Amino acid sequence: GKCLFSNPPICFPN
Repeated sequence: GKCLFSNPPICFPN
């Protein structure tokens, strides 16, 4: 569920 600010934003399955 955690999205990391990146492009494209890396949203982890958590």
